[PDB]
Formats: sequence, C-alpha cells, structure tokens
Amino acid sequence: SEVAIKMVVVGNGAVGKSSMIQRYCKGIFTKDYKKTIGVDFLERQIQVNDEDVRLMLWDTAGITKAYYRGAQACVLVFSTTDRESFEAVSSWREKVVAEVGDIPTVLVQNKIDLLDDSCIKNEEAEALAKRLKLRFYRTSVKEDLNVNEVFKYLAEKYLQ
Ligand SMILES: Nc1nc2c(ncn2[C@@H]2O[C@H](COP(=O)(O)OP(=O)(O)NP(=O)(O)O)[C@@H](O)[C@H]2O)c(=O)[nH]1
Ligand SMILES: [Mg+2]
Repeated sequence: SEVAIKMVVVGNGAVGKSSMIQRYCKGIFTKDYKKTIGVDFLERQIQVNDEDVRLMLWDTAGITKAYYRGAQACVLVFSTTDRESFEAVSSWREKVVAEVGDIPTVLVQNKIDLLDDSCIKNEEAEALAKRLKLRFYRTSVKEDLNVNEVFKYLAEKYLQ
C-alpha cells in the first residue's frame, strides 16, 4: 500500500498555481500564461518519514464541487505583484473551509523574484498568516525557490 494525498491549490487568476504544480511535478517553468481549462491532474511521489507518499495535485482556473471533493490539503496562493490577489486571501480561506472543512493549509506568496514591483509589505503578509494561523512561504516558481518545501510541509502536516 501507498498513501495518496489530494492537494488543491487555490487563489486568484495568474498568481502562478498551474506553474507551481508544473514546476513541482515536472520540473519545468511554464512562461506562457493560459487560463487553465477544466481540471488538470498531476502527481509526484515523495518520501516522508522514509515512506513513499503520492501527492495528487488538482489544478483549475482561479467545477467547484468535484474540484474540492475529497481535498486533504490546500495551498492558498497570492502574487507579489497582484494586490487584489492578496486582499482575497481571507476570502479564499473561508471558501475552502466552507467546502471541505478543516484541512491542512499553507499560505504562499509567489513570484517573490519580482519583489522590486511588490505591492505587499512583508509585515502585511506575515500578519495575515498569523491571523489565519497558517504557516507562510515566499516562493518563486520561476527560480524554483521554496516550492518543494511548501508541499513537503503539507504532506508532513497531513501524515501527522
Ligand atoms: N516572474 C514570475 N512569474 C511567474 C511565477 N509563477 C508563475 N509565473 C507566471 O505567471 C503567469 C500566470 O501563471 P499561471 O501558472 O498560469 O497562473 P494560474 O494561477 O494557474 N492562473 P489561472 O487561475 O488563470 O489558471 C505565467 O506567465 C507564469 O509564467 C513566478 O514565480 N515568477
Ligand atoms: Mg492555471
């Protein structure tokens, strides 16, 4: 037997959800932006506590019922250069809780490589994560920076 975990990745359009999943599961950086059509399924096998676990990442455009059904962990994503995507974070957390209840969740500020054009103050983001009682990562899918740690953390939080 091998444990599988269904993970959803949610957040406003263009924050980098598909890119994060394609980086994590296939090791590529998708530079072109196309809004995701339908639901896409990707997976990666990782070892947590020396046991192989299969992460099943569900990707859709930022359907509702089937997408969230059986979700076991969640990545909440906003973008360093998209203020509206940050201001919607609380609303996304309420939406996941309403649909699947209390599951392991992590908060991610993506595109941290564009920090020269940031519209989110470091204290603002860290405060939001504290209020929502969520661990917080700053990632760059483009630079493969902290992407692996986001998903390993969720897998450890689910298995423990
Ligand atoms: N500079 C930079 N661009 C990024 C990063 N991650 C993703 N992008 C870019 O952001 C754009 C949108 O990314 P995408 O993964 O499609 O976003 P999405 O959240 O899946 N959008 P949708 O909800 O419409 O499907 C793409 O041009 C992609 O290359 C990052 O870390 N840095
Ligand atoms: Mg997408």
